Amino acid sequence: DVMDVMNRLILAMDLMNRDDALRVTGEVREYIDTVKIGYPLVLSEGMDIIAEFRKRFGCRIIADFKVADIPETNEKICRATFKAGADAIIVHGFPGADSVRACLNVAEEMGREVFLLTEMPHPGAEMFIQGAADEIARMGVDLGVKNYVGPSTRPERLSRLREIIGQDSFLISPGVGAQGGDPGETLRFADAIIVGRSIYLADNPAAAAAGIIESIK
Amino acid sequence: DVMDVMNRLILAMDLMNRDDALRVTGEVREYIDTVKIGYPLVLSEGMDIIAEFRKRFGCRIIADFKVADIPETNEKICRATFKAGADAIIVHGFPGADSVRACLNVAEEMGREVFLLTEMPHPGAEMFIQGAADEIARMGVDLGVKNYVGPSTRPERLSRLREIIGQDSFLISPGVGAQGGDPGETLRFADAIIVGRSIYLADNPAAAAAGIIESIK
Ligand SMILES: O=c1cnn([C@@H]2O[C@H](COP(=O)(O)O)[C@@H](O)[C@H]2O)c(=O)[nH]1
Ligand SMILES: O=c1cnn([C@@H]2O[C@H](COP(=O)(O)O)[C@@H](O)[C@H]2O)c(=O)[nH]1
Repeated sequence: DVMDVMNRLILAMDLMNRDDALRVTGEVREYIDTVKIGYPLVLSEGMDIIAEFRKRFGCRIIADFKVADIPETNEKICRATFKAGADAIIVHGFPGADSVRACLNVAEEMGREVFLLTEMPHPGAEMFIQGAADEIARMGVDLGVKNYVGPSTRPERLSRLREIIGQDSFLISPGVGAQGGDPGETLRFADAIIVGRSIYLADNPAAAAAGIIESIK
Repeated sequence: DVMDVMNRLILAMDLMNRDDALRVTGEVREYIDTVKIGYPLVLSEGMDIIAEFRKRFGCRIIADFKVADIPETNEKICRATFKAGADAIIVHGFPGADSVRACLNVAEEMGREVFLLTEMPHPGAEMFIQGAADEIARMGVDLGVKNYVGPSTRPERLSRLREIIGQDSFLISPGVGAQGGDPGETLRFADAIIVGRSIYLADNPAAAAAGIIESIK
């Protein structure tokens, strides 16, 4: 089947120093079992931070690296990322099918997962990404992709995305909170929501996460 | 003005282990003063590898990170990358103007450079990238971007790119060699060519670089 995310809540840990990242994550460890780590933290502290999170919290790690290179390089990025212990990696679909397949090849070989990013939540996404979103999602479906990332800031787009990928596919959605996305509205189509700043920048992260979950009881 | 690249040749160092990368680069150090480092090497050996290259070879480093996130995350990636010593960073234009501007802001503050990736050389680029290429290039020009990356595999596209960005803009082009691009034809529009596998995978890297430069004099 597809992965099970505790409380349908994924923590986006984009703090850039190990101490704060581990500290804040520890404060909310009781509310989640899946953490999304991106380049802000990895480039600042090193790829070893991925294995550290998995061992210290027993959590699943999704590497939000928005892989967007040529096939050969994508394969290398994925291999290095999975070797570092990542359970899944987020890949852009805009570069084309060959670039996505290169990632799928490595994930299948190593027994990991690929999440296809279909559309982004920021304003700039309307320039080029929005118009290719439906076709990117269909491309994923045609290649057997089972995991997707869609924008929480555009509910009707997320809904359309779900229609394209089917009820079987696993869908997670960022842009909740700081970017304006609503937890409840987003979960009408997504299997899990991604939350970053609203939690890690709060004066009380535990309360922030607790409140979010309370909002979606 | 714009940066000066020795012999109009930029080495794409995508080997993934420090010893091999430093060894091969050392073998061809007499032919170049600018090296492009990407995620394959950085994720495998750490961001400190950037400062190591600058100190060991006295070269300029272009971080080929194909930055493609939301504005706030792009800003963080750029800051971390420039803090690590990178002279320039390659950014995707498909995520939109705000995502590009976030990178430009950090580069201006830290006195570094942003290279806008307009179109890619691999087959998959035809799906979505090629159709947005001219507009991405125009977006860069409208925002004052002075450095661009265009495909060597499609000379007519590269030529069109040069027309859009003007003669004053700095243009470098990957896809030369392994991907089928020709050195001479590419330099008809580009200020410098990027070469990876054709050099670092050759039996004699120095001979390979020496040959490329010879056939381009
Ligand atoms: O389409 C996407 C894919 N990923 N992210 C990422 O998800 C997190 C959202 O964080 P936020 O809750 O602080 O906005 C950040 O890591 C950001 O790079 C998006 O915002 N949109
Ligand atoms: O549009 C782009 C941008 N960057 N690269 C990168 O430039 C190098 C080209 O290497 P090659 O000579 O081995 O094909 C690799 O690092 C690759 O990720 C491309 O191929 N195309």
